[PDB]
Amino acid sequence: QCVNLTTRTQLPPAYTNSFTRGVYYPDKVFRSSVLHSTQDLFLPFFSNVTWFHVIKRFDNPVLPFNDGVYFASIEKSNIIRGWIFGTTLDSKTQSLLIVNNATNVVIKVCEFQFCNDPFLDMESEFRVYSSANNCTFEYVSQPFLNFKNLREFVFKNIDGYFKIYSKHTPIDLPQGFSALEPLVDLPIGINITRFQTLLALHRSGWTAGAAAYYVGYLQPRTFLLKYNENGTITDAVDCALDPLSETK
Amino acid sequence: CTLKSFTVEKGIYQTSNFRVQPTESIVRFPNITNLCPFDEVFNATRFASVYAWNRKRISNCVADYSVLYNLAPFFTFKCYGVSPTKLNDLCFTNVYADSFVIRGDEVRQIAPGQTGNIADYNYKLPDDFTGCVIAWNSNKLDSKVSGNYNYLYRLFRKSNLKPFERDISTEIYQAGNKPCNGVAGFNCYFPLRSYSFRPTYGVGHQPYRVVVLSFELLHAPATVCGPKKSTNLVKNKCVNFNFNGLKGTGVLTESNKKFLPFQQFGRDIADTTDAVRDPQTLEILDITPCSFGGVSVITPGTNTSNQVAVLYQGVNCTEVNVFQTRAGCLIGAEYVNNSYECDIPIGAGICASYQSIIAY
Amino acid sequence: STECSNLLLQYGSFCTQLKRALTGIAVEQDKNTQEVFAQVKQIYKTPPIKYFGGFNFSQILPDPSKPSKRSPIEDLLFNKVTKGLTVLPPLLTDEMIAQYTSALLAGTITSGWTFGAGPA
Amino acid sequence: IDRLITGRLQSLQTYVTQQLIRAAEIRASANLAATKMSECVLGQSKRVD
Amino acid sequence: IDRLITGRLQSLQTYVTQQLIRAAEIRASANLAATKMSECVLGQSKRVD
Ligand SMILES: *[C@@H]1O[C@H](CO)[C@@H](O[C@@H]2O[C@H](CO)[C@@H](O)[C@H](O)[C@H]2NC(C)=O)[C@H](O)[C@H]1NC(C)=O
Ligand SMILES: *[C@@H]1O[C@H](CO)[C@@H](O[C@@H]2O[C@H](CO)[C@@H](O)[C@H](O)[C@H]2NC(C)=O)[C@H](O)[C@H]1NC(C)=O
Ligand SMILES: *[C@@H]1O[C@H](CO)[C@@H](O)[C@H](O)[C@H]1NC(C)=O
Ligand SMILES: *[C@@H]1O[C@H](CO)[C@@H](O)[C@H](O)[C@H]1NC(C)=O
Ligand SMILES: *[C@@H]1O[C@H](CO)[C@@H](O)[C@H](O)[C@H]1NC(C)=O
Ligand SMILES: *[C@@H]1O[C@H](CO)[C@@H](O)[C@H](O)[C@H]1NC(C)=O
Ligand SMILES: *[C@@H]1O[C@H](CO)[C@@H](O)[C@H](O)[C@H]1NC(C)=O
Ligand SMILES: *[C@@H]1O[C@H](CO)[C@@H](O)[C@H](O)[C@H]1NC(C)=O
Ligand SMILES: *[C@@H]1O[C@H](CO)[C@@H](O)[C@H](O)[C@H]1NC(C)=O
Repeated sequence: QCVNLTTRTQLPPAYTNSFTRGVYYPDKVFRSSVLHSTQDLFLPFFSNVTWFHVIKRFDNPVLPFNDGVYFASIEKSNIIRGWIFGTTLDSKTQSLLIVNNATNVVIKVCEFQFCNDPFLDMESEFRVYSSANNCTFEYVSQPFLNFKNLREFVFKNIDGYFKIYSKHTPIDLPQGFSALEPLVDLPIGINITRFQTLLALHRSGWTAGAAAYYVGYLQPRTFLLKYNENGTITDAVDCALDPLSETK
Repeated sequence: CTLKSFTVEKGIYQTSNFRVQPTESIVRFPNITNLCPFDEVFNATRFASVYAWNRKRISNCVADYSVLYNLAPFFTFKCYGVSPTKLNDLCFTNVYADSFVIRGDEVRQIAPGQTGNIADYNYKLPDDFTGCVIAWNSNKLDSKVSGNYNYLYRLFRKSNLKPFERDISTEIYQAGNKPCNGVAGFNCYFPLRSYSFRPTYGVGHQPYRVVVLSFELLHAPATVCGPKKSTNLVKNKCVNFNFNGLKGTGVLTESNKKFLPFQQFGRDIADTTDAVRDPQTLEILDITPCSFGGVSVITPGTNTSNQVAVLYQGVNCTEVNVFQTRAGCLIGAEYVNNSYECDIPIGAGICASYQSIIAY
Repeated sequence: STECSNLLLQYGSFCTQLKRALTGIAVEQDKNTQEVFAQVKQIYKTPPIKYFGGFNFSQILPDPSKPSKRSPIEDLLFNKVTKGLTVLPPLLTDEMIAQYTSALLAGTITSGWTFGAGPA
Repeated sequence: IDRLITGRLQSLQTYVTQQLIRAAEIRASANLAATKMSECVLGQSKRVD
Repeated sequence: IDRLITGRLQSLQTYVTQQLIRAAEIRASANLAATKMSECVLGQSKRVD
């Protein structure tokens, strides 16, 4: 089942500063009291990160995945529920679906016939896809989830491995440092070039709860990571941002 | 031998190195949980017909093939294109379990390059088939005194099947020139015939339950692995370790480091693996390397004496006339509290001389 | 790896050359310390009544209170300086080098330059 | 293994060469220090500076 | 490309090694020149030659 939403208000997407966010642990290696240089897919410091609002604003465009995606969510009441990844988003190719409904977190890899406007709607109405024919992988996991919550996620698709890095912070974007812990290593082995996030409506037509999300893109670069005595990343340096950091 | 001379002058000469050899081999991997569902494939109560053969895909679990090999009722284990011994080591992306029921005489037709009613019309195997077939007698389960008519095979088709093709059509077979029009009259036959199993048939006509495992490896990161046997964990000795495919040799000691939950192995200042987390019991172990020493020989001239002393550089005396110095462990010299001028330098204020060899 | 060592043996005496060069450097460092500090063969000691005409040498003479037997200046200097690989200890320890400096200070304070050219 | 052995052997030779050059520099400095110990501490020097 | 890189890298390491040796020689000469400037120009020297 699909439903067209025709009550949107036209507005261009906003842009803001990334500050020092988007940092994640490059690997599963413990390090203590050392500075480590990594050449990985990272988000540049103070970069131009796209800002979308949910307020009548219902922002659900489909964005190119590129080489990696940083998703920031300034969220309260858990409106944002999941993401959709793929190339063509239809039954012609194979797509990845990440959802968190009221009970459990479901990861599926199927050839979904996706709706043009997929969404979630007690919660008893699910309109994401109309069909799923060839399902090759299923994975069920733990629950991932004034504005009170900052949810930071990093998605990468390297060598057929889809890495999900996550961080939760009690709270525009705040200015500070928070390292993203690796959460899910996913064996999909499929091509991903485009993604779309999934929202939840509130019905009383429908009303959108107050939420904001940010989309940033990863580029190959070197970061200098600082590891404390307990192995927690506390500071980072972008080697290509400014000459002072390049010297560092 | 080191100095290429039969006469050695007075002094200390570094000759070789001391290495503590590995005493045992330790192999570790995670707990063998989240087993695959081979019990739902092999030990099912009811199997499908050979024309509508069941296909079960096996993904994201641990696949123990050692159960299938070690059961004696599973008589036929004809494996083609891969050895049964190396199934536990070879990892594949996906495992297809095709399950059906045939007679005794047609077990040999489940093979590459074979022909017959089953190979042409019911289940066809490719010539480049990577996987094994498993067959066992099921006369006690699949046979009744009245006769079991729940099993069907396709006797007629207009063409042979492609490999791994399932044909579930019930269209009336066209054997004559006239059109059949759906009525099984002259020269028109229903293509599906029934295997009527009874418990009193010979070995060539008793019902055989066949499960064919087909293994494939794709570009996705292969997830169907065998069970990984774990050797019991030995600490405080220089042993070989294999933690999650990370091989090495070192002494394992209890660690005070507070690893984060994702973190498995730890690196030092020089990016060498100095700490590891055991995959079965979540505890942290330091990996000190096995003791390495420079073996130096302290001797006076061969004209004077043939007595020698051995200095193990940077090695404690408890791990090799034994005296412990800051330079290392000195064996063969007696420490004398008296102080003399330095004759043979040892280090850290310690010098050796011949008067027996004394160290002071 | 034993196979690596077997392949390594084909390259000859490179390992012996490297060890010999490092051994030469190692003995050279001890020779350097011996040349700089061991210039007297008598260990001179200062008199117990350390009065030298109003001249105060407390900051450079050894401190009896300290276990290392070093001067306040020397103690400050030591405080202000902070896989197949091994580090060999120096032949002369810090205590003995401090003792040599103490002997030189005692000779130059009680005897002037006479001790360097003969008897003190 | 031949590639790894040649790379590591070249690195070790480079390290030993650097150590020899630094040892020469430190030997020169130590010779100067011994000269200062003989001429400034064990005597009075008329050499300027 | 590896053959070219190892040859060029060996050449560059050789050049740096001779540069360091020449640097040591020039440093010794400069130290001698500083000693001459201190003892011959800034004072009168009783050292013969
Ligand atoms: C919601 O709107 C979209 C956009 O127009 C519809 O998607 C198209 O539907 C027509 C139906 O004939 C197809 O021919 C097009 O190919 C669709 N476009 C794409 C990009 O897939 C969608 O069908 C609408 N939803 C419903 C329930 O009608
Ligand atoms: C020589 O110098 C030392 C240090 O400059 C003098 O020691 C000081 O003495 C005064 C009073 O006696 C104390 O208040 C200081 O704390 C002392 N300083 C140290 C570092 O000990 C010493 O008095 C001087 N004279 C003699 C004869 O030793
Ligand atoms: C971010 O991008 C928008 C257009 O994509 C641009 O107008 C804006 O100036 C950019 N931000 C900064 C800080 O340059
Ligand atoms: C959440 O999704 C899973 C997977 O489809 C489903 O089994 C479960 O019933 C869903 N929860 C609710 C409350 O419907
Ligand atoms: C995908 O689905 C279609 C129709 O459901 C089917 O014809 C096709 O064989 C399937 N392909 C795979 C690889 O499963
Ligand atoms: C993924 O798809 C895009 C377009 O759909 C294509 O340009 C790209 O080459 C594909 N990558 C792989 C690895 O198949
Ligand atoms: C590191 O952990 C210890 C206890 O495990 C704690 O006392 C200390 O404050 C921590 N350091 C930092 C920088 O968080
Ligand atoms: C692994 O299994 C053993 C039982 O053999 C159990 O004692 C241990 O707690 C298990 N470890 C984990 C992490 O489940
Ligand atoms: C089926 O039952 C037998 C009888 O005990 C058992 O040995 C075997 O492990 C079971 N599972 C399979 C897959 O054969």
